[PDB]
Amino acid sequence: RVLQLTIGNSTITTQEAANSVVAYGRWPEFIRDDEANPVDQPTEPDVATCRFYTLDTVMWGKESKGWWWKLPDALRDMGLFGQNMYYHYLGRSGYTVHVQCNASKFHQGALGVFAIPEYCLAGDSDKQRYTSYANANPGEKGGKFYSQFNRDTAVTSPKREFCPVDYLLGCGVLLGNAFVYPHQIINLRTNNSATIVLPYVNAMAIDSMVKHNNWGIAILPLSPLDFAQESSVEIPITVTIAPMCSEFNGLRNVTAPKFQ
Amino acid sequence: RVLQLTIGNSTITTQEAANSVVAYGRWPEFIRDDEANPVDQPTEPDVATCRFYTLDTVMWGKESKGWWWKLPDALRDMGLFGQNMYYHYLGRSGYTVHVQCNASKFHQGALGVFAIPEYCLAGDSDKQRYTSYANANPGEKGGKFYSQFNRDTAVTSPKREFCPVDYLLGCGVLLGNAFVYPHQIINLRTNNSATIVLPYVNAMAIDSMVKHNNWGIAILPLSPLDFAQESSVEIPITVTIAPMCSEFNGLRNVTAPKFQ
Amino acid sequence: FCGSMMATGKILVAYAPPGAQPPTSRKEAMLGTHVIWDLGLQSSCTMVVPWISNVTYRQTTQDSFTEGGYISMFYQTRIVVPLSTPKSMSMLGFVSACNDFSVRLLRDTTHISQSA
Amino acid sequence: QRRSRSESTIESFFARGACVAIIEVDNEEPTTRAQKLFAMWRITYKDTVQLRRKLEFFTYSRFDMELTFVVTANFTNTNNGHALNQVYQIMYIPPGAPTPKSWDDYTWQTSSNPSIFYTYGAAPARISVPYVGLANAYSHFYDGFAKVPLKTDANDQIGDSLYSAMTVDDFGVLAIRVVNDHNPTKVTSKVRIYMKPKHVRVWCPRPPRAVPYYGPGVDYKDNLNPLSEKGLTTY
Repeated sequence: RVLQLTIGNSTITTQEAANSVVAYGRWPEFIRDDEANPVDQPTEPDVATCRFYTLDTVMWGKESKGWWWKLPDALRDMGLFGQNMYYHYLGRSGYTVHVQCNASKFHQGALGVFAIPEYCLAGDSDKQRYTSYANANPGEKGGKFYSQFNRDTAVTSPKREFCPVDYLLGCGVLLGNAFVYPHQIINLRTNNSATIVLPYVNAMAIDSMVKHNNWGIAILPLSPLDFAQESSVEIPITVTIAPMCSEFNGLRNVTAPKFQ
Repeated sequence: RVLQLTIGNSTITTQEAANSVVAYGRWPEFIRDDEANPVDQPTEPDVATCRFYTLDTVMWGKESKGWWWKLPDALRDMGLFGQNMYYHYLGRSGYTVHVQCNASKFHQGALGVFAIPEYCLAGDSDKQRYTSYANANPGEKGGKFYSQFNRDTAVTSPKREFCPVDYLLGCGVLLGNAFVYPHQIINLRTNNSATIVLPYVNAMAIDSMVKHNNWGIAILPLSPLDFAQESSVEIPITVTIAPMCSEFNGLRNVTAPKFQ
Repeated sequence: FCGSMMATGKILVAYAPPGAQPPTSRKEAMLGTHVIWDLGLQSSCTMVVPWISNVTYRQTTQDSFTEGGYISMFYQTRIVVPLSTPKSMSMLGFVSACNDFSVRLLRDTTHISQSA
Repeated sequence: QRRSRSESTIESFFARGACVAIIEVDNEEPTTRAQKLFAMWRITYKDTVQLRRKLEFFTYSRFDMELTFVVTANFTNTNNGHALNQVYQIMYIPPGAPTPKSWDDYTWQTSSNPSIFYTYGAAPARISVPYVGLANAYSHFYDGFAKVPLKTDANDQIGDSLYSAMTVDDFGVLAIRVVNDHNPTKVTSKVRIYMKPKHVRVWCPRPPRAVPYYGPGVDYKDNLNPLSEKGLTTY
């Protein structure tokens, strides 16, 4: 019953195994076209390269507000997946975001792990849709939410970066309405893990990965953390992503975008 | 009859098509073990990545002596093959060295294209087997032969690099005995191309690629070039290598050796 | 290729899908789909640019979301020309469409102007 | 059991047709000012709020269309002189076609572009448009860019783009003008375009917007406090 969850060479075991949300009920697979006239085969790194890559470790304090990442933006730093994504013009993938966050029996609190498809955040300056590339793709280091909306006033040097608000979730929706996304709740009373299988959701059959970002992960502490009686307490959160059933197409020369 | 020689996406056509030497009579394939108990599949870049990569262009003058490369040393600069060779601990490949060298009807001369397995060259200093890494792997820029053996005398700064002699071929054999290797002769009277299919020849079933170099290519002008009556004449030579039926195994972190 | 009979050489014609920089030198242009074209045997190549696109239909406007690609032609080897033969050759380039080309949504044109 | 769930279906949820724009077009003596002899309107749904906030429950969608043009008119003088019944030319322009520049160009010959002549006073115009997308579905909320700034660029403006936009010009414009020549009496017109989706298939639900909109993006500036005052334990 203890999940010996093994994909590729790495292995995710557990101390508690409860559930595994498959988003929208569809397990990922390749392109299934029965009306396909060309039978030539694309470049698929699927023989041993479905591995669990591990992002940075963030520290969930008592007054921390949230974190957010993008996909496949977070995987461009490490792995051989980060190299295939640059040489190939277009490709698709599916993910298994696994978020572990351990605590003792005396801690409390509860995270909420979402997976928003097409996660468009909001800028800060009054210039509309005015956001640079390097500030809109922070990479595996992620970004953090805020309490109040503080727009920027520096006009000669505009910041050109996001300022999401946590209870607005950045987009503009409320947070209580944000459970229609495929989600999971890391309630530190009962469980300490959260795995979400993400299929390929996009309008096209296959689309570019340098410019477009399909899924967006957002971790919100729904209840604030509390240890026994102290006012300083920090537990770590670690995120783990595995690209399942990837395929690529159309080689070209390498592209290195600037990240200032 | 004109060869529309197509592997992958690139295409090698011709103006003359004569022959194509398969070295030692064996076309390349994967590992063929009928007594294999594990059925798990390695990482094979074989879905679209059998391409023709093109090396540097060398200029064959009237008093030029020779050129030599190594394999898979020459492919570490370019391609996505150059990235898989670093992340994977061990892998095998097969090659098709295609050497084109055009000339008019009034030029003469004849090259000779060899493919020596385990091509151990000779050092220059009296310290035996005393050669640095960066000087023993020059990369796609290759190395050139020499007329006479001039050993180095600088002892505080030893050069630690090769000095092959052309009619000794570097190794120690004569040149007239060097036709027992799989070879081809670019006689500028009749043809202007030379394609050699190279199987995987090594003692192990699969071996590392960073430290070991299986095949060695050597181009010797067997007859000196001559245009009409001049004393300055330069035609170009261009080499083209395609890795066929490659496979890799055992990912690890990336390794960047120093090349001074 | 409409040079003389004695002129030889090889030409590398290459195609590259969008997303990267346009290829400048031959070292980074041999990676994409390319055809090494000889000048001695025949005098004509044929390069079928495939259909690699995320969207089903591209547009006929100058757009950056649906960019076509790039075409470049480099010298594989130098042109070799004997004496008593003209050094300056010439080249003509054509274009066609295969039997799977298709269009839709007829509209106006911009290659005319009625000056009234 | 014994409850008709037919009123809440997707094809019944988009059954009403809400306005998307109001276009001024005037018929006066040609002045030196910004002449409203012809007017243009970028085709988009994110101009009003009730149709925009309704479509954005859903990330992807594909649907046909049925537009409807309702045209009114006025005078500008009290006992203004009488005028004959007027004819309007609504004209569709796909992206890339030549844009009109004066009242009467070579481009109003409608030789390729579909155009609708609407005599004033009759029943409203009512035309259908099929699924004119180029992907497999329309994409609300595009996340990425259109261009990616490379390291090898000369300056910043070459690789510059706009966040959350697929194409600069989606679906072209309408170009409404009045066919009759101008008069010393001027008649102000206000065309209203309605829009009713048909054959609707949607995908991937998402929660609705609950702070007021601001521009064609997904951002916000004002009224960041939607929930009212209410006690905790009061019924």
